[PDB]
Amino acid sequence: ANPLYQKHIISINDLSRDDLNLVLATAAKLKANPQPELLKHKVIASCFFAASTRTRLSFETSMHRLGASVVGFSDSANTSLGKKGETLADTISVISTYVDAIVMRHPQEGAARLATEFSGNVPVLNAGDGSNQHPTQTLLDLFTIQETQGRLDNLHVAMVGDLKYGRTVHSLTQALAKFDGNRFYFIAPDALAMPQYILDMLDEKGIAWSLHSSIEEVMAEVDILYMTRVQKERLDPSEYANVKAQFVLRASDLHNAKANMKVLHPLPRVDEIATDVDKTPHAWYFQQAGNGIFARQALLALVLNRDLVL
Amino acid sequence: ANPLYQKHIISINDLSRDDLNLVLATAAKLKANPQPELLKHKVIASCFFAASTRTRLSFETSMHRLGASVVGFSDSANTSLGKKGETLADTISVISTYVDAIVMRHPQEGAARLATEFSGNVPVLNAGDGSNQHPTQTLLDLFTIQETQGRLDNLHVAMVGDLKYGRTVHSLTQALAKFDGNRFYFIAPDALAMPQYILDMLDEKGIAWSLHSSIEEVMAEVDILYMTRVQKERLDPSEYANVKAQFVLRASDLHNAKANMKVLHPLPRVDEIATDVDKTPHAWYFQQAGNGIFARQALLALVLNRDLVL
Amino acid sequence: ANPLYQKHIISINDLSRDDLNLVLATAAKLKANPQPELLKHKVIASCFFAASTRTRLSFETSMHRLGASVVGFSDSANTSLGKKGETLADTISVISTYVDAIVMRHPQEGAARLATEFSGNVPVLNAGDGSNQHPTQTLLDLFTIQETQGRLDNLHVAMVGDLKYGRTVHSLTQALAKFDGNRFYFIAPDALAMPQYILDMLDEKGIAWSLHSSIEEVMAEVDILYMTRVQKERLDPSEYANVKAQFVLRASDLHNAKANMKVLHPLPRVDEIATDVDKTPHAWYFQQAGNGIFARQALLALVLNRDLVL
Amino acid sequence: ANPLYQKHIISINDLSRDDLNLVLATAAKLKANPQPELLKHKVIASCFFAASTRTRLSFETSMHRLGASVVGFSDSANTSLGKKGETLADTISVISTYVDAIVMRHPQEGAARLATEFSGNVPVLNAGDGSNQHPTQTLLDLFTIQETQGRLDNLHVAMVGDLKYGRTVHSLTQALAKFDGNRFYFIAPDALAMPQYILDMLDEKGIAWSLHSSIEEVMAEVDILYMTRVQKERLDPSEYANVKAQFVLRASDLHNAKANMKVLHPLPRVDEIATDVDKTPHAWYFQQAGNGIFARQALLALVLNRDLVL
Amino acid sequence: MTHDNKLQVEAIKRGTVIDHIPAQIGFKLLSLFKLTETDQRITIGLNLPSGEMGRKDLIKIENTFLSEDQVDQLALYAPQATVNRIDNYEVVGKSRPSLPERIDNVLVCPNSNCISHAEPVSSSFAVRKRANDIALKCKYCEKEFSHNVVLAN
Amino acid sequence: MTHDNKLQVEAIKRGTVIDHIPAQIGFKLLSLFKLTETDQRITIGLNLPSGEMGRKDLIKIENTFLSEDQVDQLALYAPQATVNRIDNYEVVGKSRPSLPERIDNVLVCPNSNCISHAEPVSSSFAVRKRANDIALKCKYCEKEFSHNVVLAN
Ligand SMILES: Nc1ccn([C@@H]2O[C@H](COP(=O)(O)OP(=O)(O)OP(=O)(O)O)[C@@H](O)[C@H]2O)c(=O)n1
Ligand SMILES: Nc1ccn([C@@H]2O[C@H](COP(=O)(O)OP(=O)(O)OP(=O)(O)O)[C@@H](O)[C@H]2O)c(=O)n1
Ligand SMILES: [Zn+2]
Repeated sequence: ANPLYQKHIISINDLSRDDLNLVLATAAKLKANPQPELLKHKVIASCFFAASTRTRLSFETSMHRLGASVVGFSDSANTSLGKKGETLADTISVISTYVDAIVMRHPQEGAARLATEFSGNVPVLNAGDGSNQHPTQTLLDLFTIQETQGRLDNLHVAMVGDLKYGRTVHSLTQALAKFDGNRFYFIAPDALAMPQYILDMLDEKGIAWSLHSSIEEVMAEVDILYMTRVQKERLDPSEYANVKAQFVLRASDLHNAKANMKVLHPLPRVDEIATDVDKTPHAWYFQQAGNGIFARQALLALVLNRDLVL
Repeated sequence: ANPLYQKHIISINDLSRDDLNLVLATAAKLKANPQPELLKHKVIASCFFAASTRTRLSFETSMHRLGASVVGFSDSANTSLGKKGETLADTISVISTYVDAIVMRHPQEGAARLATEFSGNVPVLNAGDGSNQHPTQTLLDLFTIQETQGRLDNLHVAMVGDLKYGRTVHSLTQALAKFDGNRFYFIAPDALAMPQYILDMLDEKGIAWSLHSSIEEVMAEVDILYMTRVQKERLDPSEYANVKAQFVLRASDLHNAKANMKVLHPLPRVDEIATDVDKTPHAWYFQQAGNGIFARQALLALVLNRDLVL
Repeated sequence: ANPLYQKHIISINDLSRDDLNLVLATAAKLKANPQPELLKHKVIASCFFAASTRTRLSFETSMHRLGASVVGFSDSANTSLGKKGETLADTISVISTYVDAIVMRHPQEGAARLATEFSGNVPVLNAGDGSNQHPTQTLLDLFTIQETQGRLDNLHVAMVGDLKYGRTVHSLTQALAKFDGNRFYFIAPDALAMPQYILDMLDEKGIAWSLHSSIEEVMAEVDILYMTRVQKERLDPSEYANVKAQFVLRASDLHNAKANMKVLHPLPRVDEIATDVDKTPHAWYFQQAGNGIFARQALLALVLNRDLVL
Repeated sequence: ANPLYQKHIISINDLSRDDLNLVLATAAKLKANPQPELLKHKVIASCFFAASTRTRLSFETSMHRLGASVVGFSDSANTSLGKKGETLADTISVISTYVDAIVMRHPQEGAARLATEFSGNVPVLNAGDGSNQHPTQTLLDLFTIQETQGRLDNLHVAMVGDLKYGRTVHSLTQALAKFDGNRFYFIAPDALAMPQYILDMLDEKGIAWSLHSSIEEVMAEVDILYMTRVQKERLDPSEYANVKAQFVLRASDLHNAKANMKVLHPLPRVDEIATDVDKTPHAWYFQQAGNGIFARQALLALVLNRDLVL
Repeated sequence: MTHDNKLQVEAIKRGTVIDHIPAQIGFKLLSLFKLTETDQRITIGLNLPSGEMGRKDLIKIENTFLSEDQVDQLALYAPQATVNRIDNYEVVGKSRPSLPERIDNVLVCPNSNCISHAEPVSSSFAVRKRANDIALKCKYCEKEFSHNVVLAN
Repeated sequence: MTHDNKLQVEAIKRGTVIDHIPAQIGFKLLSLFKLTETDQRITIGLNLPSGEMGRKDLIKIENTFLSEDQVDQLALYAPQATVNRIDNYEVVGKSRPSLPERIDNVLVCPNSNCISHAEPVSSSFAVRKRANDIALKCKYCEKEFSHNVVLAN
């Protein structure tokens, strides 16, 4: 069997370099030679206990691109007093009796891990468990970096924006720390700094990082420029606009950018990347979104399919 | 043709012993030898005018397990003033022009019966019409009793909890009254008693029943122990807790339970069955849930498929 | 000096037949010889954490009629002291430094009583605490009863509707069980019978009581007919419509009633009292409401004035 | 003649140490020798376009205590002058032809000040304008501080919690920086430190200040301990629970505090002050609340009376 | 009947000895009435060979005496128990738990709509024996329950 | 100093003796590790003196032995307790708690949005030491706290 067969994908920290490479090689293969009846007669639950339509739409499209039926629910709705209802444990045990795998997004951290304690032999894929993990976001990110850059080690990766609450930068950095010779540049405002605990991880594995007050400092050196939505609710509307201007990317800031440089952004963008940046070849955030279709088919294929004959 | 072909499944009272056995034999057959392209090119509407995700998720999974496409809606939403909208009659007539069968849950009793007056030759399956019927719940229940017990007659069936508003116990008892030699034990609180009209039915067919103040009285005698959610809103939070303790099932109450004894529970459970009861072999409520996948495929297959060659 | 001066009013059981008569007397005095500047310069708070428009207005008018000013709020759907985060204790701790008295309604039982431990000098009056007490309603009812029948002793009092959940009928029974020679007739649906503890307490006092299928049954034996709205939500709309033929009252039922007999209702009424009753001499539910002003002024006066000069 | 007669109260910075003391003095006079008919025949409006139950009641009681009548509203979730279509300008333009003074709370900063340009003769008082001013809160705090410590000069004042977003602590600091010899201790999470501009302003005055990890640290150097609720929504529930061990206060922390020291809190409190503090002689947050009545009467009197005779 | 089969035996000179606790009730009383929160010396015997037949718990608290009302608190979990007020190594007084007036903070109101749950109040139940049925009435919501019901916390 | 002649603490044939429990932890261990949930003879002395090394607690559990894990499970409360197994009135072995790898069923994650605050799950924490404290990573939360904070109160 493949190593991922019948496994639960809950956190990025539970995946090894190898596991990572395997998923990515596969995604590559499926992107080039599709397999639209691979997951024929399989039924997968799409349980969005917490709404997230881009994530969902992406997952479900992958499901159908591989031949699987989908059933599920996007939820937000009349659960406000669903606490006087049954447990998540009981919800999983019922569903695990119907479907062949479970994709789920949920408001509380640890939710997907608990799920796996009750799904029996049904594999659980985390599409998001509160402020904790989002492993398939990180995997479409790596895939995109590797497909545009050519490797995952020896990169100059600049991470920009809200680095404190930005769950996918934390995740991506943790993933990239598994490869070699990478160099990190953090360009956040001081209130939204890369948490200590990440810096400590890096220092321990002896990985080079640096703080810059601006992009332009490091623009000429970076390969991958990873932007993040500054949540404004996370701020004071005053404090926001006082520094906003400092960490907004406009087309004209790339003039000195290396030819290979890619601008990534996980999620919905606003004022952090100006529209003019879109007309340039460094802009790769929509492409990055279409790549989640192959990062996600790779997962589904590997977990549900004992042996893959790509 | 099979006898169920092109029929509307609205109430349990419209089904005969035979009809019941046929559905159950089929469910058995499909459970053992699946037919995933049986309902190929058929389209079925999943009209949940009233939300019920477990019921829906179950139905839809069955649809896809048999090869059918699904379209539909779970509803709750902006119908609060949908009364200044069209009738249910008109909604059915439009939909009956698109789809090959109609599964529907609805807030008002009689809703599914009215539907059948306007669906033309499109069969209508009731997934719930207010406080009236839920025939596929009763059918997965029988299936589970028969598959674990070995028969549907000569059983000691104990029904516990809220017996007054518990629509599926009323339905199950009505179904079981069609078989022979069954013995009923009702263990409800006096405010939530088995309604008179049911007792009268039983007395008339000369079927043995008994009221017990507790489980332990009859534990050694029962084959099937059917529990029901006590709705607390149905009570006074005081009155609730005053008797709650009397009709809550804990693992340690089964010590004297027969080897064949199964604990069933239709729906979401809370405090009525303790979690420790789950680790025992009498616990069969999750199993009972997975059996609705075969009770429901049996229906769909029989109604839409003139001749079944299992 | 007055026995109720600066006393809290929470529960009817904390009042004596003496305290009761005291209130009713003052009430009668204030009804005849108004004191519109009795409570000048005092500030009362009207804390409806649960809204009750009928009760609220009664009180505030009572308040204004004696010349007090009023501060307060209505309906705490998410008001920061009830439902955000603040304790009730702290709310009262705070408002008790602002006002001379507090009137509160609250969704939890015992809430007024709790208040009492945080209100220091400041008397608190209960305008309802969940399903528990509603002293002002009862004082309203007694006053009326005695104003129309001339005594609170030796009455043939019939109570109808929901005697199981009618928090008003329970209290009324308690209060009237403090006088001698009253005889009760309890007409109600079995699903709604008078609680046992009430029946018990009646019997350890030796008060004649009995239960009755319907109102025609005792129509000519009764001085007071006290109707309560039947909560239909409290039962099955089929179940409900079956019984309500024996519990609505119409003028035609009245053909045989005593001339002294009066029909009371705490209001609001839905269809338990037909409108044709409204024009008979027996109809006394809007006058009953009217007497809520005097019953309430009497209380406010007693509590905030060391002695009455009327 | 009084310096504040028919003046607007919007921001603390528009008040002098002179105007401040004036208010505190009158406040102290009114606390001792009440004038319950001072503002007779005047009509004040209480325009809570943002609801704040604690503040609202304070004011209205203050209003009634001086004998004014009150008109107003609370919580403009979609009230036609705030949020439908009407400008605030036009609202004030209109209400300024009805009343003798206006008290308003509003979700936008600068809203009270705008009003001021449309209110003509009619003074407007700020009861909060977004994150900006809350003069009445501060006057409440000073008055208390000075009533318990006997001076507003040379104090060892510690402030705790959210000094970054605590609009109250900022204002309190400004106000107290108008007296001489005060020394501040700022205990707070780094994510919430006292803004720089405040620190700056302190320094261009030469007021001794410093920052502190925790309250035990300075416990015995302080006259006043001013706690502010930490907004947990303002941070990660993991992140939040990590720091809050160093910022809640318990009576045990108090073992070493000065006898003069008092704990203040603008309220509402959640778990930053344990209830066991409530019974120590230092606990002064409910009294603080109580003094809001006098601070507020003082202001209303000053603004609407040409001169005080007390 | 000081556990004396051998030697080195448990005694004490001054304090309280609460004997004849039903087996397994012993711990609960240490929990519930918080008897260990003391710098004093305590000795405890769980599952001890009861006076005649069976096991019983026992607790000895040095130079600590308790009130008739304390003693009485215990009547709901160890009514048979006996409290001993020994001084100078001698048992000068023997009290037995008799049904109290009220039971403050130890009981939980079975009513979930009672205000007591959400708030910084101490619980209080009024105690009333219904001929072996003993009914507890909650001070706030004023509902009344059988002690069997309220003793599920 | 488990020497103390004077009418106290006796020896046992078999079982386990947990000595040198710092004071006010003895009850914490009783509580947390559900040790009274047994019908074997249990002797607890609380606030006995460790000679002069403060006041220690002490727990004797007849006919009962533990595992290295169960002993390691005590390393957080009583990192300096000693566990003496006994067979036939003599101490055939001693042990100290060694701080474990993971920690199941007794802690509580500080994080209020951790799903292990609703559901039928026992908590598990990975344990790892730092300069001046121990970090605990929640199984579900996946978040990590100083043991001092996870020791919420
Ligand atoms: N200075 C003392 C005296 C007595 N004991 C304890 O005190 C309890 C009561 O002993 P005592 O009442 O004098 O004789 P008992 O025969 O046990 O009384 P009973 O009917 O209660 O058995 C005994 O369990 C004994 O262990 C003690 O520890 N310290
Ligand atoms: N059958 C036995 C064996 C031992 N002990 C207890 O088990 C422990 C044995 O430790 P010990 O050998 O006596 O050394 P101690 O002198 O206190 O020194 P240490 O403090 O190092 O553990 C003592 O607490 C003793 O009370 C007992 O009561 N019954
Ligand atoms: Zn209660």
